[PDB]
Amino acid sequence: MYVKLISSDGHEFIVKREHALTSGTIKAMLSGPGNEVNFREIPSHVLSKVCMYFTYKVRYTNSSTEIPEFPIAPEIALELLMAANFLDC
Amino acid sequence: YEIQRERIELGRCIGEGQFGDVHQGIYMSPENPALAVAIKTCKNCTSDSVREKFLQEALTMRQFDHPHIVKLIGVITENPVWIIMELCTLGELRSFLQVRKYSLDLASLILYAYQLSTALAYLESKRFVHRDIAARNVLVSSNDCVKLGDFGLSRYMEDKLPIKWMAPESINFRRFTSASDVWMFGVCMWEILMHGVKPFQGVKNNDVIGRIENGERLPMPPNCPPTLYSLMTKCWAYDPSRRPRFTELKAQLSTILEEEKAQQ
Amino acid sequence: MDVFLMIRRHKTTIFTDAKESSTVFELKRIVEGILKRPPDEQRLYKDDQLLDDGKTLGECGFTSQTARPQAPATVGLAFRADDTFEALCIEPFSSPPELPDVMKP
Amino acid sequence: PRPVLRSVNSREPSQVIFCNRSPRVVLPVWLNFDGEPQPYPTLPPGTGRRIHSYRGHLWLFRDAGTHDGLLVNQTELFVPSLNVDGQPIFANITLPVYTLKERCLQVVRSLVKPENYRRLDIVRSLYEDLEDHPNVQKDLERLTQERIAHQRMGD
Ligand SMILES: CNC(=O)c1ccccc1Nc1cc(Nc2ccc(N3CCN(CC(=O)N[C@H](C(=O)N4C[C@H](O)C[C@H]4C(=O)N[C@@H](C)c4ccc(-c5scnc5C)cc4)C(C)(C)C)CC3)cc2OC)ncc1C(F)(F)F
Ligand SMILES: [Ca+2]
Repeated sequence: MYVKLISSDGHEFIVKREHALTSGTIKAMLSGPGNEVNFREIPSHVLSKVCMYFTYKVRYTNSSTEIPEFPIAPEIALELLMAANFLDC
Repeated sequence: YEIQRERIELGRCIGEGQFGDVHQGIYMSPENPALAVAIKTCKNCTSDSVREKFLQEALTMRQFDHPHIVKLIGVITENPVWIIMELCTLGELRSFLQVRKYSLDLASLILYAYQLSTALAYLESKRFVHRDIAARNVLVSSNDCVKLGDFGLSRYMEDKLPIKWMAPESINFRRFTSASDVWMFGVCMWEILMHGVKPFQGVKNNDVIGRIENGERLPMPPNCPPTLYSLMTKCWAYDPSRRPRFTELKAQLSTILEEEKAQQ
Repeated sequence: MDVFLMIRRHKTTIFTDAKESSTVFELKRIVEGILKRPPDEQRLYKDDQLLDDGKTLGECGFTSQTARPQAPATVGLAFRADDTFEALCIEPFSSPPELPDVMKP
Repeated sequence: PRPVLRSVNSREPSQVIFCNRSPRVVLPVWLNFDGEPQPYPTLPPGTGRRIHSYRGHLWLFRDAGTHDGLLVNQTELFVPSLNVDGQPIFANITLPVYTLKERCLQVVRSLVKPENYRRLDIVRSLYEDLEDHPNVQKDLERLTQERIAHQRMGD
């Protein structure tokens, strides 16, 4: 199963459910309702980078191989910190 | 000269001998302050058979008084029987040279060679042949001081006959002289400059003498002054009487040391 | 080798993996599973370059080095409109603010 | 009590290859017999090094510059064991997968002098997170707790 993550500026990010569940906030938003998540305060340049983090995390968690650095450009570092702090990942 | 066992605090075990384990420890005396000591211990307590041969190793070290040979501090004959030695607090040379591989200057490495040369010139003056000169048997008292370790604990533990340290005449004829000590010293100097790499890694003990006899020698260490490698080469003259005396090594090492201090 | 991709159409971005050795056509089968449009209704692009169905992703220049989990490569996607394909149109992501002074040398 | 995370004084030699498979300059840290951390010489990225340790010795690995945590053979602690067939023990040192938040804090820390954290336009909780630098003592506390807890699991 894939999930749709929608940024503040309307960008649709389709990612594997397993990848999205890396974030405890996304996990909490997908369990409670008795799938698609909207983020009014996270813009697309930040949410794209968060999705790259999900890919990275599932690929390299419990790998015996060498793992590369997760790169963060200086320009996005503050917004991405605030995103990670809110998303719990 | 006995010491009062109560003034000895037995510490952690720092090694093993033929006879028993060896421990670090402290010795506070009525005449001087707290002193770090090594305690050799003996498993057996046979009067003439084992207790004699073990107290003999203390007798041997009592003969020597040199700033670069571990001093005997005392013995305890009451059970269990223990020999008390000056502690070299920085432990074994090989481990020390690897730990400080990137932080030790060449001048210090040449100093260690110089100091060992002074102990070996001294041993020759006592008509005493060490037979077990190798980095494994050298101990570090401080950053600027190494010492030959216990003669008893030095035997055949260079790491069985230490073929890769031995002069050809020791391998071929079991001849053991000052001139054969000079060969071993050359190898020990190589060990020091190589930061405690053993000589002839990956070569079988049985093939060493054939390689020696073909004119093969340990190669010039990286960052070894040519004058020093030339001194080592002379120590490894096949013909014992073409080797320098410890006397000449002392003088030439002192000159190479000053030549290095004057450059850095 | 595994390759990590962003498949991008308008304001839509799919995050998916495939192999160097998978074909363009097999990537189109992955898009179909997600966006329910069959391969014959898709065009995939590397920049402006239309990709042939038979080429491997690796042959198109999507490699372990250019398509990483932490830095996926972009594949452009255009669907058939009526009897013709829409033009390749990818909306850029938003841009960050000016770098704060305390984050420069 | 006695520290739970300490080396045992075995004097059983063990040859080890510290392999820095990370892009960080790596500080090997030995826990002595009193469980105190001792720094060893740094390992540049991509460099292996044969080193002499002992069975039952405890090592951990850190970024030399920043003190960020590293894994060794996919875990936090490395314990040399018996050499077998004369085969040296590999210590594969890698980056962990840091949380996105921790990786973000590493990057802001590497760009902003600590005296300037308070000029950044973020909430106070993140100023405090920036100031809570990684350090070995904190990680030893944490690793001790996780070991004490683990040894108490089951009844
Ligand atoms: C001729 N022989 C003898 O006489 C003799 C023989 C045997 C015994 C005693 C003798 N007599 C005397 C001994 C002494 N001193 C002395 C001699 C030896 C010891 N110990 C200490 C305990 N040791 C085991 C251990 O576990 N050692 C650690 C140790 O070695 N460790 C930690 C970890 O496991 C990595 C390993 C590392 O440090 N290894 C080195 C090689 C290393 C270097 C670099 C690296 C790295 S890491 C990144 N880059 C690099 C290059 C990694 C490891 C320690 C505590 C030293 C740090 C056995 C030897 C201590 C000593 O005094 C305090 N003084 C006087 C005497 C006297 F002669 F009786 F008077
Ligand atoms: Ca329990």
